[PDB]
Parts: sequence; C-alpha cells; structure tokens
Amino acid sequence: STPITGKVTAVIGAIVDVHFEQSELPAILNALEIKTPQGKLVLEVAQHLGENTVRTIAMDGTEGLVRGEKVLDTGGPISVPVGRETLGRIINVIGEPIDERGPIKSKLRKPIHADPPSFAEQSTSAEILETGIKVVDLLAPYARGGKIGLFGGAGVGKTVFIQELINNIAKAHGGFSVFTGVGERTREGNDLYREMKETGVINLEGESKVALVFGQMNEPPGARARVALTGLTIAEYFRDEEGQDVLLFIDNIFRFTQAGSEVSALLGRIPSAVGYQPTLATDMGLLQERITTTKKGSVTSVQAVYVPADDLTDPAPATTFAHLDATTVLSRGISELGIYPAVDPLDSKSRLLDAAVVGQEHYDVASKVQETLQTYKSLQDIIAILGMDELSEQDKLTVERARKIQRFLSQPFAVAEVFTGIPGKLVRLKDTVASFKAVLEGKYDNIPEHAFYMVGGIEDVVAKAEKLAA
Amino acid sequence: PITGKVTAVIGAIVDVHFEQSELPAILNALEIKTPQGKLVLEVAQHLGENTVRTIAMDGTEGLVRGEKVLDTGGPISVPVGRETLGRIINVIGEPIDERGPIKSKLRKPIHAD
Amino acid sequence: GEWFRDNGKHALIVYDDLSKQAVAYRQLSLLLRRPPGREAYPGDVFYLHSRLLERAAKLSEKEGSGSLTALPVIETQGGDVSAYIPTNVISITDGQIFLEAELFYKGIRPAINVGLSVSRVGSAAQVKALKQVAGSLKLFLAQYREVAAFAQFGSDLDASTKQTLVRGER
Amino acid sequence: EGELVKRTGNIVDVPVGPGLLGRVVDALGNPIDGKGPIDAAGRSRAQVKAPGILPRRSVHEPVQTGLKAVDALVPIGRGQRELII
Amino acid sequence: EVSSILEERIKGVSDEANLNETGRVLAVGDGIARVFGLNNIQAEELVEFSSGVKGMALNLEPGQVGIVLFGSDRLVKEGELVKRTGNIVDVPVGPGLLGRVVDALGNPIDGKGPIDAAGRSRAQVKAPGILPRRSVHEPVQTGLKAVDALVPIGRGQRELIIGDRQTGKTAVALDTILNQKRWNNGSDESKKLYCVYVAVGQKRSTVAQLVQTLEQHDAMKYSIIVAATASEAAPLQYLAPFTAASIGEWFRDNGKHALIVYDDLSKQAVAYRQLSLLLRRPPGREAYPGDVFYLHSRLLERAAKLSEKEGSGSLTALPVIETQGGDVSAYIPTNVISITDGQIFLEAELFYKGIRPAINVGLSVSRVGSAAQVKALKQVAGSLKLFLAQYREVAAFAQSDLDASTKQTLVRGERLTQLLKQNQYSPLATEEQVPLIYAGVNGHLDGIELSRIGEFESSFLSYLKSNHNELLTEIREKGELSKELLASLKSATESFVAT
Amino acid sequence: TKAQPTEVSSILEERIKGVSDEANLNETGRVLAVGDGIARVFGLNNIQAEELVEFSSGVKGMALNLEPGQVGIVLFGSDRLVK
Amino acid sequence: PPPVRLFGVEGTYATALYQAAAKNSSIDAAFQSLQKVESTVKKNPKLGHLLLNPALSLKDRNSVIDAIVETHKNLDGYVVNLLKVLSENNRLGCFEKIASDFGVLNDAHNGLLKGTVTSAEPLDPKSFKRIEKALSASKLVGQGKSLKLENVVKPEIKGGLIVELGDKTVDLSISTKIQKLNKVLED
Amino acid sequence: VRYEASLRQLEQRQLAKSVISRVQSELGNPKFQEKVLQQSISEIEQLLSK
Repeated sequence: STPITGKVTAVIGAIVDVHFEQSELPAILNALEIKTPQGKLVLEVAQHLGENTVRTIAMDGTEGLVRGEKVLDTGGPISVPVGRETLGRIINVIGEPIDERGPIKSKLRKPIHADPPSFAEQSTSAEILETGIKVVDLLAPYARGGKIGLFGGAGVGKTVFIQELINNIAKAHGGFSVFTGVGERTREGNDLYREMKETGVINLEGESKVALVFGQMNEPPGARARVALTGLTIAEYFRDEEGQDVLLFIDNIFRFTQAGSEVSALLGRIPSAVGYQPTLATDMGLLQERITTTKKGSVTSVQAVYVPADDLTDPAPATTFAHLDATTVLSRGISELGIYPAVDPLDSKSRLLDAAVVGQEHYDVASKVQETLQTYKSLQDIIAILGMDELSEQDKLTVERARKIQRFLSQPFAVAEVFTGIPGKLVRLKDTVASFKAVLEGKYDNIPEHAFYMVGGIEDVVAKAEKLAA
Repeated sequence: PITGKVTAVIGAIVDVHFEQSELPAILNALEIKTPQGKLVLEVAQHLGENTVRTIAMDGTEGLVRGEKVLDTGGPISVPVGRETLGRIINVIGEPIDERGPIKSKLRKPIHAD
Repeated sequence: GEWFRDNGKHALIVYDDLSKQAVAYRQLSLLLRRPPGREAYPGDVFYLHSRLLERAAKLSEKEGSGSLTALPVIETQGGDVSAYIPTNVISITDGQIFLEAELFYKGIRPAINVGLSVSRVGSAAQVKALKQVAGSLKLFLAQYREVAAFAQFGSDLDASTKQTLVRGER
Repeated sequence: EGELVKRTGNIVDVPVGPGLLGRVVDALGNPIDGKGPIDAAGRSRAQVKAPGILPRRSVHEPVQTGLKAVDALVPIGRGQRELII
Repeated sequence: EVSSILEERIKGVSDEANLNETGRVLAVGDGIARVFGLNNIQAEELVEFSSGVKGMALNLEPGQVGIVLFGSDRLVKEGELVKRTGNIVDVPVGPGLLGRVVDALGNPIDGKGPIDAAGRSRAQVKAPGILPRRSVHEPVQTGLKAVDALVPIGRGQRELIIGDRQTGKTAVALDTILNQKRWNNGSDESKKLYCVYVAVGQKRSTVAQLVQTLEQHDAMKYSIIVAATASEAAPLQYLAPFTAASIGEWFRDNGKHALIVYDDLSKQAVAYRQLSLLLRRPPGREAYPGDVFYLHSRLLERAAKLSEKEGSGSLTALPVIETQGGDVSAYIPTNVISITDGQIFLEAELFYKGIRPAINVGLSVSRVGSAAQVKALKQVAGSLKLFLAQYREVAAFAQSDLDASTKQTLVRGERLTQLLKQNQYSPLATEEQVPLIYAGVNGHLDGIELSRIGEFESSFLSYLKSNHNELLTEIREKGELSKELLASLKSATESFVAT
Repeated sequence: TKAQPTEVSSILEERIKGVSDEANLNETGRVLAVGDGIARVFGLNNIQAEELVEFSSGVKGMALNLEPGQVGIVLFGSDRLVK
Repeated sequence: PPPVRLFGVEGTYATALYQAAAKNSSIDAAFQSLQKVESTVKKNPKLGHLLLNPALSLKDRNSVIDAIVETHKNLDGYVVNLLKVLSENNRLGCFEKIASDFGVLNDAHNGLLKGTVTSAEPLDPKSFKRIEKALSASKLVGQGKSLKLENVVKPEIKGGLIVELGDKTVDLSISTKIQKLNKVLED
Repeated sequence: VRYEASLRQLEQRQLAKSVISRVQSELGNPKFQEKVLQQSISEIEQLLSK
C-alpha cells in the first residue's frame, strides 16, 4: 500500500513506536491508520525518535496489537468531515457518527488541529448576553462571543447548569451550537441525547440547531486529550465558512487537563507541578486562543471545569482561571443552603461588569447588592459568637435585606422541573435590575424572607406574599 | 601551558576537555579569553576522559565549543594588601570601584583551610 | 457481571477496595519501569479505573433491562480526596456516599457524612412514596448543621433556631 | 532464567455464567470454596468496552439498601454507580 | 493583485546554503530538535531551520546541540537542514516602537509595518554598574492618590505589584499609564516616560481590549506593547521580558525616561519551567527552575536611574506577580519579593468592600518611597499615614459602646477611606491631589457626611477650578506649598466645606 | 549500543592495545572520574570489602561499591588534593 | 590522538583503535582487513543477521569470534583484540559502526574529504568535474585533504541539487522554494 | 455580502492548487532536465564566486 509503511516496534501502552522505512518519515502531528480487526487504530505522531522510528500516541484501544504490524500513513492531523450536515449528528473522537444516522455528509474535511487566529483577526467584543438568570444578569452579566467558565466542584450538577443554558440561550439564539462532551459519563450521554431529542434542539425530523460530539471517559486517554480540538474545528466551519455565530459548549475541561497529564507521563515528560503536564499552559492556550470572535463569526464558549476538592488554587483550575473571560463559581455550600442557582455571588465575576458598560444604574444597584451581601457574610460571624444584639439598627436592616436578597436570588429553573417540579423563571435583565432596586429601596422589605425564596421577579414575590398571607 | 577546548555549554556548566597530561584539579581556576575580557571558570569536577566539569563565574553568552582555555592552576587569587582597603572589587578580584587598576602587591587563593 | 447484564437480568457489583487495585498496578508499573504518576500510582490509572467503571449500565431497553449496578469502594487513608486515586474515582462516579468516622463514634453507625454525600447527577431512583415523605428532610438537616454550630458557642439562641435544633437532634 | 516460554496464544479469558451463583471463585475462575467443579456457561474476555450512549437507557428502576439515610439522601437505581468513600 | 504576491515571491529568490555550518536534525520530539552539526555556534545563537523555524541553543551538548524550537512542531521533521543565522538573539531597538504593538520578534501585530528601529541589540545585556547609577530624585506620578502619597514611586525604581489574580491587576497598572499621557504631553524627556507594557501569556482578545482602550485614551504615541501572547511559544514567552528590557535600554541610554511594566512574571516563570522540563534540566523548588532567581534578578536590575555621566536617564519598572490565591510564600513570590524594592499588595476584601481599585496599604511598602516624592505632597501627607494607621487599629473596635477618642478616629478614618477610593481609568494630577488630601489632613472633611464625601470631592475640585485656579496654577508651578499658599488653600477649603 | 564503565576510553585504549593488567591493577588502581567526594578507580581487584585504600593524593578512602569494572572509593578527606 | 573527536558509541572503540594502530602505523592494514571480514560476514547472512541478534552469550559470542578469525587470516592484532572486546562487551550489533568511524579517522589522517552531490537524478560527469574543480578552487576546500564526491540519486529532492561536505552545503533544491511559493500565494 | 468578499480570498487559494498542477508539469518536462542543468551551472558559478 503506502510506501510510508511502518512496522510497530514497541507497544508500551498508548506509546506505540512505529518503524517507518527509508525515505519516508511522517511529519509531526500526522495521523497514521493501522488496519486491525478493531478497524483503524489512529495514531497521532508526536515525536520522531530518529532512525525512521517515530513515537506516536494511540487514540483508540491498544489491546490485541502484534509487533511489526504495517502502518499506513493518512498524514496530517486527523481530518474529520465538516459540513452543513453535521448538525444533528453525534460524532465520536475519530470523526465517525455514533448515532447511527449513517456516514456524515462531507462537504469539506479539515484537520482537527488548526492554527490560532492572529491579533489582526480578533474583533473586540462588547455584546451582552442576557441569560434571564438573576445572578448571572445582575451580578455578572455575560457577553456574546465570550468565554464563560463554569468553575465548580463536582456535585453542583455542572451538566445541569449547562442544560439550563442550552434551554435558554440556545433556544432563544438563532445561530447553531456545538455541544462537546470531553470524558463524560455514558449516563450523562444518554440523558443529553434524550433531553435534546425531547427539547427538539435535536429534531431528528429535519435538522438540529446543534451538533454533538460525545467523547466519554471510557475512551483511552489519548482520545480524551484530542476530542476538544475536534469539536472546535466543527465550530470553525460554522464560524468561518457558514459565517454563523456558534454557542460552543464544552464539558468538563478538567478532563482535558487530566488527559494531557496522563499522556505527558506516558510520553516520558516527567510530571510537572502537582503532577500536571509541563505543557499545560500551552495546551490550554491553544484551546482558548483558537476560540475568538472573528469577522466571520462570533463563538461563545461555555466551558465546565471541575475543581478538585474545591481548591481552585490547584494549578489546573488556577491556570484556566486566567484564560477564561467570564468566571462563575458554583459553590457546593450555597447549593446545600438550598439556593439554586448555586453560584456564590461574591465569587463570580465577569470582565463585562464595567460600570457604564453594563449600565451605570445597573452597576450601582449591583454594587449596593454586593456590599449588602458582603456585610451580611461578615456579620454572620458577629451573630455567631456575640449575638445579633451587637448589630445596630442600620446593620440589622442591611442584614434583613441581605437575607431577603439571598433568597431573592433563589429562583427555579426548567431543568429542576425534573429535580423538583417548579417551572423555571426566566426573568429579563431589565426586570431584574428594577426588581433588585425595589428591594434595596425597601419597597418589598414588607415581604417575608421565604416569599423571596425559590421564586421569580418582584411581581412574583408580591404574589407569593399573598400566597403566604392566604 | 595547560590548555583545553570548551566541549559543552549546557547552562553555565561548562565542560572543558583538556589535552593529555594537562588535567586540572578540583577547585582550580581557568581563564578563557573572551570578547567579554575574560571568563573565569572554576573546575568543580572531573568528568573523566580528559574532560572536567567547571562552573562559570561570568556570563555564558557567545560561547563556542572549542574556545581555548588557560588554567591558572588553582583557586582564584585575589589581590590583598592595605592597597585593597577601600577598593570595591568584583569576584575575579578586579576593580568595580573603577579607581583604576589594582595596586596590590600580592594576590592569594580564594580557597584556604 | 456482564453475563447477567447481557442476559437482561439485574445485578450489583461491589468493588471493595479498588484502592488496593491501584497499589497492585503501582507495583506492576514500577517493576515494568513505566513512569509512575502522582503518589507513585501509575501514569494511566485513571484510564484503567474509568474503563472498568463505565461498563455498568442500565442497558438500552431495545436491548433489554439487564442492569449491572456498581458500587465502588475507596477507603480513604486519611480522608483527603485530593489524593490521586480518590480524585480520579470521584469524577468517574454518578454519586459519592461520603461516610464520617466521627459520626460513627457519635453513634450514627452506619455513619454517613451527609454534607459531603452528594449525587451530581441527582436523584430520580428511589420509591415515589419515600420521595414524597423525605422532601424537607434535606432542608431540616442543612438548617440543623448551621444551627448546631451556632448552638455550641452557647450564644443566645432564638426559638426558631431551637425548633431546628430540637428537630435536627431527633 | 534462560527458560523457554511457549506462547499460549490465547488472550485472557474467564469462564462466565450463572453457574457461579452461590459460590466463591478465585481470579482464574476456580472455586476456592471448592463448591463443586467449575459450573458456568461459556467463557468471556477480561476487557470489554462499556455500553454506548445508544446502548444505554434511562435509569428509573429504584433499588434500595434498607438504610433510610442512604435511600433518602443518595439515589440508588439499577444501573447506578455510587462511590462509597 | 495576484501579481503583487508573485512579485513578492520573485523578490524572495536568492538561494545557496553556503554556510560554514549547516545542521541536520537527528530526531525532533517535544520541540527539542537535537541536531548533529553546528560545530561553530554562539551560545543561544539564533538558528533558522529548513522550515524557517527559529531557535535558541540552550544546550550545547558535546556531540549534538539541542535546539529549542520557537516554532510549530508540524513543519519540522528529522534530518532537515538547520541553517545557522549566526546572530545571538537581538531585537530591533530605536524610537520607532513608540505607539507600536510588536510581538517578541518585533513583527508588528498591529500591522503598523517595519519598525523605525535604529539598531538590533541583544536580548540579555549586563545591567548598569555602581557608578553608572545616581541616586533617585525624580518621582513619577501615577494619578492614584494612595499610591502617590502612601507608596511614593521614584524613577528608575522597581517596586512590586504583587496581588490577587485578575482583580484588574492589569487595571491597576493601566491607570499609571494614563497619567503618563499628561506628563508625556509635556516637554523634557525625563517627563516623557515612554511606557512599555509587556503582555506575557495574555490572550490576543484580552490584549485587543488593551489596545483599543489605549487607543481610546490616545496612549498609543508613546506606548509600546511587547506582546508574547498566550499562543506565542514558550521560548518567545521566556525571552519576552528580556527582549522588552532591551527596547527600554535604547530610551534609557539616550537619557530619556520610561516605565516598563512586566506583567506577569509568574507566567514567565511557567514558561521557563516548561523549557527546563523539556530540556530535562532539573526543576528547582516548587518545580520552578532553580536559577529563575538569577534570570528574574538580571531582568529587574536592568531597570535603574543612570548617573549623570551616563546621561541622566532611567528605566522605571513595575513588575507584576500574580499570587496563587494570596500566597506570598512560594518560591517565585519569595524570590521576587527579595529582589524588589517595594511591594504593592492589593487586598481582595477591600475590592469586595468597594475600594475598587483595591489596595491595602498596610501590605504595600516602599523601600525607596518618599525619597522621590513631590515636596508639596510630602507636606500634606505625613499625617495621612499615621491617621490611617490608627484607623486600622480602631477598625475592629467599630463592631457598640465606644470611647469618644476611638469614635473620633473612626470618623476621620472612614471619611479618609472613602476619599481614597479610586475610579478606574480616571487618573489625577498632583495639583488636584494635594488640595483634596489637604482638606482631609485639616480634618475639614471630618464634618462632611460620608455619602457626601464623593460629591464633595468633585465639587471642591470645580470650586477650586473656578475660584482658585490661581492656587491650582501655583501648586502646579511651585511644586512646593508655601505658607501663604497653604493659608489661602485652607481658607478656600473652609469656604467650600462650609457649603 | 550501550555505555558501560569498562567502555571508558582510557580503559578501552589499554585493552585494544593488548595491554595485560598483570594483576598489578588487581591490587593497585588508577583513579578515574573524581568529584562529589567519591572516586571511581580502575582495578584494585584483590580489594577486601571495606578496605582502607591509600591514594597518591595521600587521602585514604573506604571502598563501598565494588563493581565489575570500577570500585568506588569514598574519600575520607578533601577533594582538593585528589585528582 | 584522533584527528577529530567522533565521541563515543563505537567511536570510543574507533578512537582507541585509531591511536593504537596509529602508534603501530597499521591502520590501512587494519581497516582493509576489518572491511574485508565485514563484507564477507554480510555476505554470510546466516550469522550476518544473527550476528546482529543478541541471543549470543559470552560463550556463544566467543564461538562466533573463532569463526570470524577463520574468515580473515589475521591483519592487525589490535582488531583481534577488538573482537575480544566486542564479544566481552557483548555487543557486535554495532560492529560496522566502529568500522565506518575508524574509516573516517583513518582517511582523515590521510586527509580525504568525501562529499556528495545529492540530486533528484544522477548527474553528468561534466558536472562532477566542474564541481570538483570548483571545490578545489574555492578557499573553502583549498585541499591538503582530498576530494571524493558521490553523486546520489534521491527522488526526495524534487528538482535541484544539493552538494554537501564539511558541513558546508549548497542547496539549490527547488522543492523548498516551491514550498515557500505555495505558502505565499495563499491570501 | 459575506460570500462576495470571501470569493476574492478563496480565488487565491483556487489559484494556489493550479500552481501545484503547474509544478507537476515543470517536474515532468525536460525543464526537469534543462533547468536542473541550469541550477547545476548556476551553483557551480555561486561556488566559484566563493
């Protein structure tokens, strides 16, 4: 077949060394296919070790490999198919459908690695997304083309938060979306497939307003590393070629860091700080830099992050923390207090929060909210030991407002019809500024704390006051 | 005259390969004439095979593996005397007070017992 | 287990303790001189555990109902899940059932650290009747936890907190 | 050392089947409680890849441990994965 | 058209590999090509591959020289010829870089074409000696009231900016630059500080926000942004502050003054870590290279106030270190803290508590400080340090039945804290810093209600601007507050305070 | 192929030159690479384990690792005199 | 005393051999016999493949050496000590590596350069002569050490030619120029 | 409007693969012989100029 035939020399797990012959030596980052009763094993060329012996990383499984096995060269970084019809296909790491709607209809194919776009290409964002979620809208408004970052630990139902986002932002938005799952559970996969078949975002009859790339955790670590890059290129086809605005979604990006750490170790690159890969920075950098608002298209990434043991000082979350535009930390504690959204409001800030930019009035109101909450958190300690007797009347009023505000934030979501039953409260940004303003003015400080709890806007708070009243 | 050619410059750890029966000793001082004036390397190992491993005192830029070295024969000898009262001298034992050349009669090895 | 699952029958696999599996693979890796990951546990342990664990499933009902159920058991050495093997497993599983030693001694034996007992995926499997009744059990306990901390300073407690405290105790 | 090895030529496999019900077995599938000779129903291979997204269905079948706190606080269903730590 | 591009390729003719040494890659993995050849090769020489990749030669091993690629792996493949550029890393230096955003190599990423740079000078160059420096005596004014009085900054001086991640660390820096426009507009090259912002590991989108903001504030016309973006390779990132320093040297050497803000050296550290780990050179404490101290110190000592025989010039510097969740203990922070003369420590609590930008001046220190400070500003700001000190102590006595003395302190302190709030991206002039502080010092703001402190400030400024612009002009020109000027100023303050 | 302590070039030069050690070097050694306060010596094959050896530097050392090609003395004393 | 250090990895063997046989001035004889036994060993591929294979013990290697000294009736006993050394060091896989390296040291001592005129196609003898004249004429090789040039055919160089010797190359390959041309016309 | 601008950019890439076709023609032609001979004599001249 190919003159570029290589013979396996060492199967040392994912590291598989191949022995290409003379005058033939695939370039770094090429893709080799090896005919196997397991289809084509795809090998990403990652080093040349000289003497026409390369050292490649496996993507697919490495069991049942026999040394000296002929290796064809497909060359270049794995090239998937991209096209208008990619929407409504679930696509595995090697670019093959996994929803058995038969072969994806290729208009074009592209490599999964693609160079980051230059400084010149970048266009300066200023558009403001409005999720209709009070905490997000008031206390950290999102921006279209953004790089939203859902930092949290496990348990906060990270996927659940994203599901709400898909329901709101995606359905509302006209542009396509790409849902990419990096190393996530097949329970979650099946749920997502079902959920978006149900919500019709995936509408099997006709096309879908989304494409899906489910990479799961059972997939070997090499594939776990290079699923992200693949998903990004699909978005690039929409962004560039079809000139669309894409709502990218990725899940969970700690799996991306973790995956890279494993294959760093396997590559023989001695583990760097806190066991993370020495190329962590550049790998993160390659992912984030590729995503941008080009003149052809604005892409809004929402990336889930798993923060091990809620230590975001751990280098893998901390490195990501810089790289992302609009951080939110969904704290377990706040979730446990019963506040859904589980966002910790004093630990959730976005670049777009600049005073006049988000509205001078909006800013001032939100600043007042933040101070009120910050005071409340500090004063909890005073209440704890000293008691509430040492708080002045002014302090007490600030505390009462904060307690009300704390549960005013609590509102139900459509995706906790499943969890609870209450249908979500989509409360517009303008309405939220007004509604929160009212509370601060004390116009609804005549309303009980629990009638702020787990309900919508100010009108609703009044209605629930009536409900408690009778 | 003990001479050697630079045979590595991995960091500021410069391995110098010296010709036969012209092997330094550990703690000797080597002076490499450079366009930086001189570069003083101090022999802190023998890597064997007529090679040593030395450390550098001055900068490493522009080294070319081959550069001729002259071995003083022992630890750097720094000027001493009452002439050295009020003289800022950098490590090689040369004025950085820029009160002109050294006036000191004698110089003496830096390592001692 | 797969023979049951495949056969369409339900089964449960208790894996006690996977932590010792990691030690075994550690031994193997270090005696096959493959670079050892964090805490000297292999540099590909996550792949081993993940591939193993995702096999359990509620099989598609076009392919029948045989479900292998899994219960991994990671016996935390000190209780510190920042340890590599505990971190890895936590990501893999649909839920975590943290247990607390102090509460065992305190007499809640079996001892469940209900603060850290979470299910990221969440609940939907549990008897409908039992779901109705235990609805505010979580709220009461959560309130009890806050209240209990306040209570042990011996600081003056309002009746509302002591309703919680009393309820929580029961 | 210097010994000969003859390749078995067979990938690792275990006897599997409902014939192991009510019995203790070691890794190589020999009853170490010695409840009769091996009773099984075929052999299978050690590594088998997980059921896909399509080969998955939603969990909706409870399974209860009889511990009230466990049942109430953490969900257990037929197909669930719950880490006891 | 098609013709221009083809003509460009035709211009690109010239061939012959006539070079005393070529190299041939033996094996290329991990961006560490190990080349057989290049017998003659200067240390850290720039080498150009067949794929046009550029590299440096950190390891000269006896038989092979392990080039470190500044370019992408994909292009490179084993065996390939490695042409020897024959020039140790040097970057163009000259006056052309004013209002130019350049990448590490110097290539304009704002596409403002070839630099009007008059020399190429090496990336690393040894720092000014004992006698090539004169003691600092010229202050720089950031337009941030707290910084200018509480933490006075000289010229040719390096004070740290160590603080919490993305708390507008970059914002704190940017404010200084804005006040430098005012001074820049003014004559005398000492007053013309040609600022250099060294954007290290920062994504191009973020830097785009910077570029536009800088353009909005017209700052581009003395600003230089040396850019090693997140995407830019770890050698480029590593050499980026060193390269940047050289640009500064040209201005400094011409006797001019400038301010270079290295932001953030923490990501520079990571890049060096990446290099070291890939070169298999053992990583130092906390897995950050051992001689990182030597590198950072070398960089930070190339910022200095030169002597008058050395043409009375300087390169003021302000390195930025990003704390790992407020961890000031950690090998890179401890080292840098030792090197730096001064620190500014921003406090997260204060940010939340509405001092935005947030600075905690307890943990800010200046080790040169008031030695360079405006004389006027010295007069009206000794008191302020002490008042605030007392305010800190009586802060925690603000939780019932309070002594009058403590309560008085508390009132003065609270009003001061509100006064010292800074409105981001609005700088101030010293001639307007001093009256405001003077009022507070004279305790005339003790009476002014807290809510009205903010209102008072601007109103007082307008009142002074209309009524007493003689005073303002006097403050500006005298640079010292005459007793007569302080008398009149007190009168003015009283009059405005009364209303 | 691989590197061995007997592939050291001076050792190698004697062997190729058909020089017979003659058991002189089975009871005398000649010092090789030195530094780190331990020296690797060629010969001394009749060495007792934990013997005291006398160098030409005058320094005395205790053989610790008796290896097939080298014996690694430990210098009880400064390396300054040793070469 | 090697002319140039071809540091270790069979070049430590080559170095040792070179000085040993240089002091006996029996380098040509050694080289010729070493080449001769290697040629016929390669042309005895029964243990010209199994020579490479490291199955052989100390003892089995010893019996291989015995067969080898039947294959060449002497010529330099330092290379017969080399055979002992290689069997004892239990590696004979890189045997020809030592030979090639020894050849370089030997012919460097003689003063001979060996270059190549790698090209797409085999080239004219006129071209060979013109390049030989050009190289001797150039101050770059002012002789003192001779010129051998081997024109080789490599289709990999797609058009043009590259002359190589002394780490001085003249590379007028059209393939590289084509790569840059393709790149610049993407706009 | 977007594809209108795009087509101008795309055209250069369309024309790029045509260069490659012309490359296949050049290396097939006795330009392969004659211009390689030109490269040879030119290289002789370059090397003579050293």
